[PDB]
Amino acid sequence: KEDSEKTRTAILLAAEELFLEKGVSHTSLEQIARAAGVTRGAVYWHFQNKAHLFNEMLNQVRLPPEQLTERLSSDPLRSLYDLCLEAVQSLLTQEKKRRILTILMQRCEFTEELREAQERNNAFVQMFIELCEQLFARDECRVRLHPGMTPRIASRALHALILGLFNDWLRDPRLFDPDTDAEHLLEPMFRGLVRDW
Amino acid sequence: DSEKTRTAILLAAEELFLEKGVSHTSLEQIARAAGVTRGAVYWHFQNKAHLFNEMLNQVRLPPEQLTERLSSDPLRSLYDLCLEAVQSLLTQEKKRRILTILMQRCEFTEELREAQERNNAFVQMFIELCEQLFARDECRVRLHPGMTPRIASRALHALILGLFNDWLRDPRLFDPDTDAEHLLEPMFRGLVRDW
Repeated sequence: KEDSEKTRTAILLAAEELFLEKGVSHTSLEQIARAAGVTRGAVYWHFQNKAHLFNEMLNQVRLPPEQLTERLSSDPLRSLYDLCLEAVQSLLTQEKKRRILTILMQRCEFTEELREAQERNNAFVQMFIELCEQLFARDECRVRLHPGMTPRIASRALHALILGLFNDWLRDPRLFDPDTDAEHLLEPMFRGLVRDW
Repeated sequence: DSEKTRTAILLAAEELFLEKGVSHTSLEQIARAAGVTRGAVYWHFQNKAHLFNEMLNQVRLPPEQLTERLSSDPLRSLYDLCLEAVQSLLTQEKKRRILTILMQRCEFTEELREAQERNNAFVQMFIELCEQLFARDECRVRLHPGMTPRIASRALHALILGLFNDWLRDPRLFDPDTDAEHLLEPMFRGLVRDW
């Protein structure tokens, strides 16, 4: 079904534009259908519900679990830094990601209607946090942490920072330059977590 | 008599925004839930965005109070302020409720432009004050090589914002009371020499 994947992408593209332009809650599957040049039934047929549609949209720009773990498993703690650095820098280099994350963080309310999308988002964040926790917990890495600083806290402090940077920059792109400022924005967190940084 | 009706409305709106999202909440529904006329809501708040703004103000610090706090050691003062900010996620239910609306229950479309602009303004203020604090000769010498006030204030804000955002999405991640010190530690240790 090639004919089928073509209508899927046409819908996601339309929905991306509309969600962005006017918010998820004010966007209906009926308006998406109409903008995609497609029947309301086709949208429902393909995506089942709005929450699921939004998911599928986010997946277009989430890293798969296997790829994360591969990169993190040479100093691991540098790999994590590099991953975080690239994450922040990609805000500029990938428009599609910038558009979709702007929807996620600026154009959408997590009411009952979007519960499925919230749960799967939590799950993905929980995964990243769990992998970092594990990384910091490894004997080779853990000895490098400052006194009283645990893997649990390290992973959460780090994630909050990345999240906050995304959130700040997407609310207001004037705050910094993801390209040239990413290294300096991340520096202090890594310097504060690890001794010999 | 007039302030009593104002708080009744903001309380109702807080409940509804939380329960069903801003977009799906109307001034009518707020009026109804507040036990008040549609006209009273419009009279007191004009429009949604302004209503939401007034709601946020119930829990934002005023500019004068921020500057007062930050102006023996102002770098410690900043830490303490940030620490209290995070810890208040638990100690003030009202703040938790309103910030959960701000970060989890609202979309910034044209309808809410007034609220977005004023929110930006408030974040810009905080960032500007920290930038200024780090820029002071006494504080600036304490920063590591290559670390500027511009970046310091932005790194720090992103952290606080991220912590709020993470915890409100998922309160299981950490305990604002006992974990705040440790979540903030590395940022301050990484920014300032003798921390």
